[PDB]
Amino acid sequence: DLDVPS
Amino acid sequence: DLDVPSFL
Amino acid sequence: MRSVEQQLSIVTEAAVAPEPVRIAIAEALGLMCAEEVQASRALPGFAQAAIDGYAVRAVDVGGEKKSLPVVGEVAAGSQQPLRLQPKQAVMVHTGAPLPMLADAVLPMAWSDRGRKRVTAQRPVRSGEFVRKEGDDIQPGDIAVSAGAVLGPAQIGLLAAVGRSKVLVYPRPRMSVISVGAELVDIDRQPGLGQVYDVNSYSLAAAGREAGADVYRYGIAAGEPRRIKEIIESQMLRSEIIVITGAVGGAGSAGVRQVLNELGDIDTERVAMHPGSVQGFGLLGENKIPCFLLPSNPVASLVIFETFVRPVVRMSLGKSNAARRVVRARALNHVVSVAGRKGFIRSRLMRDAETQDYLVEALLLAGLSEANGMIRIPEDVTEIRPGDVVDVIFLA
Amino acid sequence: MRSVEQQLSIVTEAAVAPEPVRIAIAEALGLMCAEEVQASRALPGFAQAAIDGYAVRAVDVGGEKSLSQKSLPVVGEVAAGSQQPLRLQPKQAVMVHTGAPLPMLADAVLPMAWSDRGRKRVTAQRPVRSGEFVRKEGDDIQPGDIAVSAGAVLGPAQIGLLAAVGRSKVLVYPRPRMSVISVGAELVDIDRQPGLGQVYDVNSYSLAAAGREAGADVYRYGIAAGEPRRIKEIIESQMLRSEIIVITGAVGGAGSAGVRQVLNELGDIDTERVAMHPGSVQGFGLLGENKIPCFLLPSNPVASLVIFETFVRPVVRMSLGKSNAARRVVRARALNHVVSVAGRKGFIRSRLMRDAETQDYLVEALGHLLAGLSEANGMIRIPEDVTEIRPGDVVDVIFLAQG
Ligand code: NA
Ligand code: NA
Repeated sequence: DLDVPS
Repeated sequence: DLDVPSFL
Repeated sequence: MRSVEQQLSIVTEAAVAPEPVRIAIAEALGLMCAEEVQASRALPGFAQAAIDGYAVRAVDVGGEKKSLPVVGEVAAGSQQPLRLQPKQAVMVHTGAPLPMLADAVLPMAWSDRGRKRVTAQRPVRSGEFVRKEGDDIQPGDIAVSAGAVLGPAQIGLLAAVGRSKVLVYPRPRMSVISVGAELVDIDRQPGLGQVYDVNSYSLAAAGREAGADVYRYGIAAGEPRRIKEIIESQMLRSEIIVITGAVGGAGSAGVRQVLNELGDIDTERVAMHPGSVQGFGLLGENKIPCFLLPSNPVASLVIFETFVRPVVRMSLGKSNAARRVVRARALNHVVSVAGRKGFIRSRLMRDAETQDYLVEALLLAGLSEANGMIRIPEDVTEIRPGDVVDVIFLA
Repeated sequence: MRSVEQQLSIVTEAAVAPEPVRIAIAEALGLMCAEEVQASRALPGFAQAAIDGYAVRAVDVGGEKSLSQKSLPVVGEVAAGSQQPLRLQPKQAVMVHTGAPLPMLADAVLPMAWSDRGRKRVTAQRPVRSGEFVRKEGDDIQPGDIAVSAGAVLGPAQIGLLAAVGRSKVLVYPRPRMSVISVGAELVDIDRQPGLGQVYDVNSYSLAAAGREAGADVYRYGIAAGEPRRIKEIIESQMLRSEIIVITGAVGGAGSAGVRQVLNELGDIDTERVAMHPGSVQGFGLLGENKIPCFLLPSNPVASLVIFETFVRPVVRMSLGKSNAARRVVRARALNHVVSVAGRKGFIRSRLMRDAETQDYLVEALGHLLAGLSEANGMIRIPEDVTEIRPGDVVDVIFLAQG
């Protein structure tokens, strides 16, 4: 749901 | 989830 | 010392709603309409052909159940009225005014054209392919309502009824000021004892992201009388003022002295870390919110995100834009002071295998690789790797 | 006629990425950094006292004791922002305030609370070791450290970070430049009073706004009027400064043949229809030696917003090179009847809502200018073969997020 790094 | 108006 | 909740309450209650202003409709995109806009004329103002073809009486081509002479041609933008006689055709272009006493446009694709006469391959009925006068908007119709957010379609409607300006609720105006005898602007080469003014740039940007109309004043230098002049100039055109360097290090006593002559200044600390050292006041006859922030740039960003941004959202009168808060696994240890809410700039990520959120707590890295903040509750004093914590996501 | 998908491929494949630019760091907000930025100065640029106390040589105040087991003259006082150089001699102290520049040849600050606090002569009451209570030059950033990487979005903290290392300009991926033009002999500007045959130019305002909402850097040219030679001049001038051009009134009949002929002299123009409703009548072309995407839209304001949403907005997002911002598509129960054309994908501007009790998604179709441009937050996407939607049907809704 959220654009974040890995 | 989404942010929409409510309706009855 | 006040809690974060008490200070948040005080500044929010003090928000100033900007007065409505009349501005060019192009510049109103995203702003809330402060008036009801009614149509006064019919749209379209005349019956117009919707397609290329031949204006006709429907009855002449079988429409109320032989060729017709083509006696004229009308292009879009024609300004001279035309009159059709029975059993005649006039070639019309999309958008042209329909000839008087015609009632239908026979499509070009449905016609067999000689060099003088036209033959309908099928009938059209009365009104077919005619945009009738008032079909799009009628006098008295609400084009735009008070309270509507003005998007591209509403701006189109404002243009359709001939409005060049519209009354809107503007964004709140914020002035960002840096004080400190040691500050130089970023175009200079600082010598011994001198520091680049970081805060005016980063905080002007935070205010823009927050939705404010920002003037970055920059460095305010001089004796306190001159600083009073600068600050007074900003009060005339501001709903919010942000001043860094007014609390904390010495030398800023004179500034707090003039601010006390412009309003009532409060410098009680907030039970939070970083950013416990701050101030807040209301300036002038109109009680403009004035935030006193510290010179430390990380602390200033945290105080601005926690207290200034809510006031911008409140003055704006649109949505709250409240930050999402996700639960994430802590990757490293973080300590926090008992009794202070912690706000640790951090890197929120998605686990490579599980869909889980992980958070890595972070000055160079805090101002660089960070997209979130761990919010440490007053009672919590320790975070060990593996703990699950609240992370304010900085969109 | 081609499908929506074929048309979407054509326009997106032609998207032009804007040339990177070096700009004032305040103006880089929200833009993607096009370079690696390394610090050039150390931060702090000079060693500073971390607390109030006395700058000393640790060895003069117990710093050289083997850890496994008389007063000093105070020869100055330094506050933050002081600009005059000092040099410690052996067995001397300089009283320092938090942030003050350390005198040369000192290596520690004796805390005020660990001293007798004497004004002219100070006595240490606890030992300090070399380096203690000093913010060393470069403690936060050293020259050569990466401040910002290429590909990073420049937010407030990075703009602050750029200012801290003395960068006033940075190379960014700028927003794609879009020029919006209206042609049509019937058009007057909205400050005019239209007569018979005349219409306000609606499209230049609404489409310039849609382009701003999409992330473009928009110049609303407004009405382009004149003989086709003059109109060619106008389009050529907009090609000089644009990655995307949008022209309404260029397609849809014989009245626009003169403008279309000018466009064919500036580039390759395709006016095949797309199997969609509304908006089947549109065109696309590539202008100049750099083949600038040029969207030919119709005079119809509703069809134009739908075409812009479907084909122009994707190219803006690709031109931008940031996120795709592809619209979310939810499944909703239809509230009212809708008809659709066999063989065309339908795009019906609609009201998406949440049921107050079920929490289900409900959609009300709104389809006349007022109803078409009224407040819609979605579009029902009707497949080519569907001709009818009854209340209760579950349909695809393109969510048109505000802004
Ligand atoms: Na805490
Ligand atoms: Na269909």
